[PDB]
Amino acid sequence: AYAQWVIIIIHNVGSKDVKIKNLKPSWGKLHADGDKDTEVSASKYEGTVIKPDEKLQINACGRSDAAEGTTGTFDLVDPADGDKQVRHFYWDCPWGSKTNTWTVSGSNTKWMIEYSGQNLDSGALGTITVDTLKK
Repeated sequence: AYAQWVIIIIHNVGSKDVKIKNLKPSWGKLHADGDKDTEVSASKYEGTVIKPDEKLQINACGRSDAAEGTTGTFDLVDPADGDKQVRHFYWDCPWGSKTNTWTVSGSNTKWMIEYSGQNLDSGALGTITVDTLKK
């Protein structure tokens, strides 16, 4: 259902380019900003280079009237280091469960990734701002 939703805002707060790769929704769909009725494909964002002080916004929700939510993964990669993984992200805003998941993993010490705005308890995962900085 549309009630299972997340908005991911990736803001490059550093001075070096970051890139999005392997954007893979596994449940639900991606949609246009402020418009859940307009499906957008992952290819719209796949490989986008986020330059210093730019943002990239991804909107994901459960399919219309479906007893299923939104789940997926993506990577942030370093385009200046042969697309070396920066961090791996996993999101889940499931239908008929009070627990959402937002997991960030990885081991690239040249980067600092901060996130906030998530809601793990009941209803939507919310609007998550992910700030990226290459140290």
